[PDB]
Amino acid sequence: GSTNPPPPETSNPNKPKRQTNQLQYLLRVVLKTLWKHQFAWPFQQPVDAVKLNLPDYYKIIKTPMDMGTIKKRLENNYYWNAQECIQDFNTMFTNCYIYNKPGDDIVLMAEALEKLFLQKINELPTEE
Ligand SMILES: Cc1noc2c1-c1sc(C)c(C)c1C(c1ccc(Cl)cc1)=N[C@H]2CC(N)=O
Repeated sequence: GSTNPPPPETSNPNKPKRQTNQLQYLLRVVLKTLWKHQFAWPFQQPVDAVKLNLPDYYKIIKTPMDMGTIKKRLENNYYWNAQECIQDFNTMFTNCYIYNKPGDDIVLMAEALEKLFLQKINELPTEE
């Protein structure tokens, strides 16, 4: 039976990182807002292809991402800038759209969070 890959890295001493104000915002506004939402749960951790019985998941999805991972990265100050974080978010939503057919419960869930994600992003502060 097929196994899961290791999750994405959340700490990496080689990688350059910063704490910006835009990045403070990405956890305090953007992630807080999504994490609490009723449709967040499928995205709070890596997709478990073994227990969900999705042996094709990690054949089709080559760059997995999830909010648990993004959360741990924000907390460990893993990022250099806001765009890196923002990119993880768009990878998460996109992976969901790529794997699942449109109109699926899980797509609707990704769509809702995404909206919230964009409403909180649009008022990203100026780099201070
Ligand atoms: C993220 C993500 N992307 O795809 C999937 C996920 C996850 S994570 C997780 C814990 C579950 C239950 C799923 C669901 C899913 C299916 C229906 C509803 Cl209401 C909510 C999630 N669907 C799988 C795909 C599949 N066909 O099972």
